[PDB]
Amino acid sequence: YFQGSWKLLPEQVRPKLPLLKILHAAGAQGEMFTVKEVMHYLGQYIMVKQLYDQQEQHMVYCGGDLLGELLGRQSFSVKDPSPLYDMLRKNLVT
Ligand SMILES: [Mg+2]
Ligand SMILES: [Mg+2]
Repeated sequence: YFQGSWKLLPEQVRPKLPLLKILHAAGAQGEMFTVKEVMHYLGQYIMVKQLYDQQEQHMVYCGGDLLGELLGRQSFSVKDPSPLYDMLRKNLVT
């Protein structure tokens, strides 16, 4: 089930503004986060916006959500998370 599998994902930083707005939408406050915190609020955002497939809860259908605009994706799988990590490398600054 979604948060269970989300928690299994592999990977202090100031998110760029498009990502920051997504994190604030998920209940995050301020601008300075650990990667652990960033991943946690991304999961919370995905859960409150119900972007995951009820049937296939590793699939996130993020298209025509600002998260899909940010990722440049219609979708990603938590089983093949490379596109999320591509966006995180572009959108977290030390
Ligand atoms: Mg702060
Ligand atoms: Mg979590």
